[PDB]
Amino acid sequence: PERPIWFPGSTPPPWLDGSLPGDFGFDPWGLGSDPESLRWNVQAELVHCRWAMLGAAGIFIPELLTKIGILNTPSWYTAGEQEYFTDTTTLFIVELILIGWAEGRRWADIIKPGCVNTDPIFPNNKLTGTDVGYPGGLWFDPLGYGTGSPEKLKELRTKEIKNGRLAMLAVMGAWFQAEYTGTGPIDNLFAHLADPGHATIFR
Amino acid sequence: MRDIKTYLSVAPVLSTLWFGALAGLLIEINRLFPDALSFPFF
Amino acid sequence: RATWLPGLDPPAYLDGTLPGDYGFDPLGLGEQPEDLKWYVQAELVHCRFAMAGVAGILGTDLIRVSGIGNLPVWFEAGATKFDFANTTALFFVQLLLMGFVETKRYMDFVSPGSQAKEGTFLGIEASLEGLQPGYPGGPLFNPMGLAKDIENANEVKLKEIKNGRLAMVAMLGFIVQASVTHAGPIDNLLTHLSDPFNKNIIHAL
Amino acid sequence: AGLTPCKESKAFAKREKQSVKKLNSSLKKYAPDSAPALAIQATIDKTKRRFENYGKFGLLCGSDGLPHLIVSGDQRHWGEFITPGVLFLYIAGWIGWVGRSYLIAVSGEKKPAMREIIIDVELAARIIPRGFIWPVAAYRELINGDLVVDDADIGY
Ligand code: CLA
Ligand code: CLA
Ligand SMILES: CC(/C=C/C=C(C)/C=C/[C@@]12O[C@]1(C)C[C@@H](O)CC2(C)C)=C\C=C\C=C(C)\C=C\C=C(C)\C=C\[C@@]12O[C@]1(C)C[C@@H](O)CC2(C)C
Ligand SMILES: CC(/C=C/C=C(C)/C=C/[C@@]12O[C@]1(C)C[C@@H](O)CC2(C)C)=C\C=C\C=C(C)\C=C\C=C(C)\C=C\[C@@]12O[C@]1(C)C[C@@H](O)CC2(C)C
Ligand SMILES: CC1=C[C@H](O)CC(C)(C)[C@H]1/C=C/C(C)=C/C=C/C(C)=C/C=C/C=C(C)/C=C/C=C(C)/C=C/C1=C(C)C[C@H](O)CC1(C)C
Ligand SMILES: CC1=C(/C=C/C(C)=C/C=C/C(C)=C\C=C\C=C(C)\C=C\C=C(C)\C=C\C2=C(C)CCCC2(C)C)C(C)(C)CCC1
Repeated sequence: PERPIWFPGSTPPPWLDGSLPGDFGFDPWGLGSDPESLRWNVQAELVHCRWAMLGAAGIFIPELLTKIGILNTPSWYTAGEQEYFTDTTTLFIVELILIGWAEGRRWADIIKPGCVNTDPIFPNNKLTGTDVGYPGGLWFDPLGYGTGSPEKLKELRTKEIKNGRLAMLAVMGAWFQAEYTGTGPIDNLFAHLADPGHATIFR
Repeated sequence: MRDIKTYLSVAPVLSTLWFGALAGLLIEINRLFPDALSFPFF
Repeated sequence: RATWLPGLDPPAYLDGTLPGDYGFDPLGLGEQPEDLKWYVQAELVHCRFAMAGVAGILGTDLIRVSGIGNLPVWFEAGATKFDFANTTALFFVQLLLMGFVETKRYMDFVSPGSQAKEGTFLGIEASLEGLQPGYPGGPLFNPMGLAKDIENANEVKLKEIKNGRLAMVAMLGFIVQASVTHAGPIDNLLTHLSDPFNKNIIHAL
Repeated sequence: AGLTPCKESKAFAKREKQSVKKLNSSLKKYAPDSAPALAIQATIDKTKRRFENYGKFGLLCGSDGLPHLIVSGDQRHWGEFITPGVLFLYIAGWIGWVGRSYLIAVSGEKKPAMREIIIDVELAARIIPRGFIWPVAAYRELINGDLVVDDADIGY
């Protein structure tokens, strides 16, 4: 209730009550006004939090380490065009299959919780998670780290979304910067460090 | 949220969405296989 | 119950007595008994023709390429000729006996057992029924009478189903494979095994 | 019926010659590299490959240099009418068979009026693929005698 709100002193929507991790009462348009869409959208925000987190790691870390002389990674922007040990198309096809397997099973768990967590081949490999979107198990919790008391996971999960939100902005940061500036993200950092009051969007 | 989906499901709104998709599909096919006076596959 | 789609529940009518009941009929194609009862045989007759059919396509091209024997491609077999075989008459001939055997099977499902009480002698006993519509084993159709009709029928038919279901798919492969590659099926395998990441349907197009 | 093949008809190869010359007439007025000169050139190639495909797939041309269709069923020409025709009839039933399933599906409700002006999208999604196998499904209905009714027509 008295949890911090995005807009202090405003009245948060009723369907947001602070239970979920990262609920700062932010939903002006009420996309999660009804419970069901909220449930789906919770997943939507969750996975988007993880992909960008790798993408932020995928863009910034190599470009940083190649800006200094340690490695050779090219720009993420033209990363797709590069020619690797085979054609791009088949790798994308191979990516279509394998991801579709996890994006298939994950789909089953979403529409029907708890009906997917046992290994189809070696049935003693059952997964341990109970919350939808938190698979648990030895593959995805090699030491646990998710099986704890509340007010800790709520802290931890909020430490998972609040970072993910930080990623999704950053990668779209690297997105638009590469388009209307001619260089990588780190250059856009440095040219902003030499003359902070001059070198900005306003060139 | 429910009321928005219901409105989007009323007949006229589906029609433009459905036909619009249909128009896009036919235009694409004619862009890739133009003139198309016969069906010369078999 | 280990359906085809782990999360999805199987439909209510595919209870499971039919061998190979992997709860799979999405389009609502079997929600009437008389429908479903007549559909099972189709899968049984199709699969059996599709089990031998692939082997005839497969084995013949395998022996020819290696060099043990020589035969035309199954694609090229339709125009083959040796002697005294007008493709006209053969069609009529094959239509005759197949017409004979197909119908008497059809009369069996239409009327069980109304096929082995007649005048013509010496054979009026075996062609009664196998006691299971799609399995007409008799002491002529199972000359090595080696069935108990109940127990293995759950555990052995399930082999013949999953055998056939695979075989029907495989034949569909060659038809499309020959339709695009213009070549033999093993040739398709031999070509792809050469450079798999460059010999693929993406390159075939 | 005397329709010579288009790959042979000199009249066909005349129409191809004029329409190319007519376009090349409209081209020698712009810059040799401006946007109009490219769009004109694009249509020029599209034309030549149009005529070639008509002189390749066995279309028969009359004395007008124009293709003529043989819809008589001579299976030397199956892709002109018969093959596209069967392609339509497959589609047309799919539209027909799906729509029938829906009306029957929503028929048993409190007021079928509301579920047709406000279409149920989910129910129409689990029915949209059942039109993939309409020839099989319908032909069984006809045999089983549920494709039609007999003398109970209005009301119920
Ligand atoms: C983590 C987010 C993040 C960060 C650190 C930066 C940082 C920077 N951006 Mg950038 N950007 C971002 C997101 C971000 N951006 C997003 C989401 C977009 C898409 C709209 C852009 C689009 C963009 C363009 C088109 C340009 C920059 C440029 C720059 C540099 C100079 C600042 C400027 O003029 O842009 C001002 C930035 C904006 C108008 C968009 C910022 C949008 C974010 C979401 C606002 C909130 C930032 C966030 C709260 C900061 C977190 C605090 C702390 C962690 C630092 C600077 C290094 C410029 C450059 O190259 O300088 C030479 C430039 O031309 N950015
Ligand atoms: C499911 C849709 C459907 C079906 C199966 C039929 C079936 C039939 N109609 Mg028909 N009809 C329909 C809709 C339909 N109608 C609608 C919406 C109209 C108003 C324009 C008509 C107007 C109409 C006339 C005027 C005539 C028929 C006739 C006939 C019969 C002969 C077929 C024919 O001539 O087609 C006629 C085809 C049309 C007129 C084309 C319009 C049909 C549209 C394009 C289909 C609509 C499908 C629906 C919107 C999709 C629902 C999807 C769902 C998932 C939401 C046949 C019983 C004829 C008859 O009596 O013959 C015995 C006849 O004279 N109908
Ligand atoms: C920002 C974003 C979504 C933002 C959503 C917003 C703001 C919505 C806000 C609202 O809805 C709420 C909250 C409440 C409503 O009442 C109000 C509004 C305001 C309407 C998603 C980004 C999501 C960003 C993602 C998922 C980034 C993924 C990165 C990936 C996949 C990896 C890519 C790479 O592989 C390539 C492409 C090339 C390699 O070289 C490099 C790497 C980086 C490795
Ligand atoms: C019979 C068959 C093939 C038999 C082959 C034969 C005789 C080959 C003969 C020859 O080679 C030889 C021997 C020698 C050559 O010299 C001569 C020829 C003639 C060349 C294949 C069947 C092939 C049949 C196939 C592949 C059928 C596939 C059906 C599918 C996938 C349907 C799925 C669904 O219906 C369900 C299951 C449930 C629904 O709810 C959902 C949907 C999807 C609608
Ligand atoms: C924009 C821009 C622009 C300019 O140009 C420049 C700049 C400024 C630089 C930029 C910025 C950026 C940013 C902000 C970024 C951020 C990022 C992030 C956050 C990431 C994360 C990210 C995140 C991440 C990775 C995460 C990760 C995680 C992990 C791995 C985990 C793991 C695990 C698990 C499962 C569990 C188990 O039991 C154990 C473990 C093993 C532990
Ligand atoms: C071969 C040919 C030809 C001819 C043709 C003809 C002559 C035909 C006839 C036809 C006819 C004479 C027909 C009749 C019919 C009748 C009826 C009676 C029908 C019915 C149908 C129905 C009933 C259907 C229904 C349905 C379905 C199934 C699908 C859709 C939906 C519905 C429900 C509608 C020509 C020369 C052109 C050309 C060449 C080819």
